[PDB]
Amino acid sequence: ELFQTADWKKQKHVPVIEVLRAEGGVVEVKVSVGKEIPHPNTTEHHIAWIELVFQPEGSKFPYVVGRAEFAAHGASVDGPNTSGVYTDPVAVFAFKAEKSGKLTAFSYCNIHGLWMGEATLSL
Amino acid sequence: ELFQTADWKKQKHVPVIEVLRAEGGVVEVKVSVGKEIPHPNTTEHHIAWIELVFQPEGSKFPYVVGRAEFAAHGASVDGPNTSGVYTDPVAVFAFKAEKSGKLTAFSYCNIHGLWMGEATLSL
Amino acid sequence: ELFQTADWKKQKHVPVIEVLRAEGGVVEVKVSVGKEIPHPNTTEHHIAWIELVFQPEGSKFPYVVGRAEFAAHGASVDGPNTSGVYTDPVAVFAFKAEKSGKLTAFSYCNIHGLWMGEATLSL
Amino acid sequence: ELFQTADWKKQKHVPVIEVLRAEGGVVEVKVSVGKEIPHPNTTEHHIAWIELVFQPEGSKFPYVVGRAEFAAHGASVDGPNTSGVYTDPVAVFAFKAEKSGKLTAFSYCNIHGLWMGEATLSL
Ligand SMILES: [Fe+2]
Ligand SMILES: [Fe+2]
Ligand SMILES: [Fe+2]
Ligand SMILES: [Fe+2]
Repeated sequence: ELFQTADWKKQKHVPVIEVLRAEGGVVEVKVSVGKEIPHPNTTEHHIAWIELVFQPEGSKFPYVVGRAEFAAHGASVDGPNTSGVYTDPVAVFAFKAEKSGKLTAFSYCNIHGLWMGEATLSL
Repeated sequence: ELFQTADWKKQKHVPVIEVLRAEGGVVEVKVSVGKEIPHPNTTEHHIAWIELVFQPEGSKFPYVVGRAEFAAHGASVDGPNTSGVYTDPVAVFAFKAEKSGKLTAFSYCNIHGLWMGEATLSL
Repeated sequence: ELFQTADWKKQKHVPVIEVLRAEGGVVEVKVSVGKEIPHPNTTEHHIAWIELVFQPEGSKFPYVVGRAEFAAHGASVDGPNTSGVYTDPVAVFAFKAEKSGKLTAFSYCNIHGLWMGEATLSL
Repeated sequence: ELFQTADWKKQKHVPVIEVLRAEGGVVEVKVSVGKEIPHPNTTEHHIAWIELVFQPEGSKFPYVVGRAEFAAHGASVDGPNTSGVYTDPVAVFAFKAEKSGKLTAFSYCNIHGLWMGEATLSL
């Protein structure tokens, strides 16, 4: 499987989903990589993006809610790891949802392949 | 000019930059379109993405911090605006910075073209 | 499983991979959805993107080659399907490969979910 | 202005736009970085994406045609520039247009900032 899954307590690359809030029709879901025990952010090694998917209970198909790209990793004309701008693999998605469902998160490490995390959304 | 810019309290499409935190190298910036006056989110008309660019003081070139795509706008097999899943154009960027610098936000409406906002990052 | 890998009856969603070039490692890969039987492209219903993944023979992890986003679906200030601009779901990924390996392409329809198709690239 | 522009014969960062087809409403646009003078593709220094924008002449607003991400730059578990997979900054955008218009392409280098090129689309 292209999408690797691991315990997030013991494994660095699993994208972790946290349902923070559910206000006025609007859910806010936090997704992060390297939550308890941190992942590197270097020119050579970094998390590039996270994509969040939501499949509502009555739906035949899942929907992509969004995608967060982490594009800065210290590269500059003065050489790798010199720009001082490093983007964290952490994202917050605000979306309107009416019913409950399964949230799926995908993440990509530039040297460690593709990863997946899951959680349930109760409305 | 392709990137339209106006007052954000006065115009729905201007992406608004809010520095939530900026202490000790640990920065968090909130970006949103339609802060004062909400922008619609239907399948036919919606904000599609936000891109954050950051240029540190000593740098000749700007760096892209990140990009947030907002992909769900209610489309489903039951017709447009039927899914109950709508992504709000608000994004949160967490990144490390070593110097202060200038922030630039870009946004896209599928029917109203491209937009821009600016702010300063103080550490 | 989220990624559907088998196409339906009269409806073509499976992303098709065609190798246009493979000369000494200088590769060109075309990916298309609904190549022969066109897939609809309207403001309400359209393919949003294709992502191509490549995993070399000696590699433990796969690498993402690229992603092509198709952003125009006819929406304009005059209403859905009025702008006359529609981006076709076809992409060309140009990359170097030094080894043979596995190609995996992913695509997303806004109302019909996520899809996966595969091919092997031989040098 | 963030988007730098130069002659593309004398500067390898300028995205070069080439109209491959424009027959009866069927447009094909090739955009590429480093047509004349190749740009390096290393883990440390590389072109990340190209975005195509088009404003049909009778339109108040420009439309984003598409966006191409070039994600592989040779990085692997054995260190930078070790994968043998390097994605070339070249993209092909296939789209429907009903009128002629103006094309604008934007591109990004991770250390050299943002770039812009223009061309006219006659149908
Ligand atoms: Fe990693
Ligand atoms: Fe708008
Ligand atoms: Fe579809
Ligand atoms: Fe460069």
